Amino acid sequence: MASRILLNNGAKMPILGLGTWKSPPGQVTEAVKVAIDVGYRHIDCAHVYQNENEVGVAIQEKLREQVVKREELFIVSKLWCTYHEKGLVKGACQKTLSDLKLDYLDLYLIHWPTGFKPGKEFFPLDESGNVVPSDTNILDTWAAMEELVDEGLVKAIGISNFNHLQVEMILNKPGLKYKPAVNQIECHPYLTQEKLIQYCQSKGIVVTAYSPLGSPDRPWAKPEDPSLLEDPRIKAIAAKHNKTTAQVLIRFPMQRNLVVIPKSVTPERIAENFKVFDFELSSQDMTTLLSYNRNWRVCGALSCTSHKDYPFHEEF
Ligand SMILES: NC(=O)c1ccc[n+]([C@@H]2O[C@H](COP(=O)([O-])OP(=O)(O)OC[C@H]3O[C@@H](n4cnc5c(N)ncnc54)[C@H](OP(=O)(O)O)[C@@H]3O)[C@@H](O)[C@H]2O)c1
Repeated sequence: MASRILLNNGAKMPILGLGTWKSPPGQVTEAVKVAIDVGYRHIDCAHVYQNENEVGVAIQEKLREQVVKREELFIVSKLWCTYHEKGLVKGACQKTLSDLKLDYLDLYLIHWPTGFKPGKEFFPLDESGNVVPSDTNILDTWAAMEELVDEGLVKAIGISNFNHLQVEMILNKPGLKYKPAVNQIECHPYLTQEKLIQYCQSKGIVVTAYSPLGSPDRPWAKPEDPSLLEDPRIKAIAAKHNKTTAQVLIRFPMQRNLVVIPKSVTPERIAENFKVFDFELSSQDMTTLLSYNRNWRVCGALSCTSHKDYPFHEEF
């Protein structure tokens, strides 16, 4: 298992990164510092997470300490839904760059295909509780992302939470200048994503798997929800390999040629989660884990189900 995957912009991306959604601002600086110290070279960020300044403190301190060089890091962020307008994209990117203490991003993603009305609120509501859309179509947002490449602010651009028809719309865009490098989607044994993964891979788009552990700290968790980390069937595979359940859940997407971004703010778990390059799941293990699919989503964007670009009505 090599540590990096080649993107269609010619750059290499580390297949293991550190997630930062829900990482508290008072803990994420140390989390990122520890991650870099124990070998992580890829950090997954977003403006909507409200902690990029604190992530950036860690990155800058490790660059200053010469623990790593900037060229060895792969920093990802995402354009939030209230910035899909062409006149807002550059400023949104530049705010993320300023907060992260960077001159460029390695990868910048459209966070969701759904654009929302600009303003201070990340989920602007009408008086009846619906999210207020933007009129800007995703192809125009894509053109604005392409401009960021041509201005030197980002090395690669991509998408997140796009269904296969939405990926295809980007690939079929009149005058397309840069293909998406990555589609970042939820993926784990309860949401295995065979169809969308094969489509993206067949087009040279690398897939990143988010919520690989089933996001046990998601805000809307209910006790009756299925739990990957507690599933006896997955625990049994881990025991057979003398690894933790989390380590199996991280290795699983790696063996599907995916990038994976487990989140932790716990130093011991950050280190544990990186120790996944020294064992192999068998083909039988892989097929067994795939068999657990139940189309269960951590992130359903449940307030956006009437948005014209809501991604999860389509089968895939
Ligand atoms: N593009 C998108 O729309 C999108 C959506 C969701 C997620 N993401 C990205 O993907 C990342 C990962 O997804 P996620 O944050 O939803 O969840 P996740 O990585 O599946 O799970 C994180 C949870 O697992 C715990 N954990 C981590 N390592 C563990 C271990 N070895 N043993 C036991 N528990 C462990 C963490 O606890 P502690 O932190 O307390 O250790 C935290 O509660 C996000 O942080 C974000 O960067 C992107």
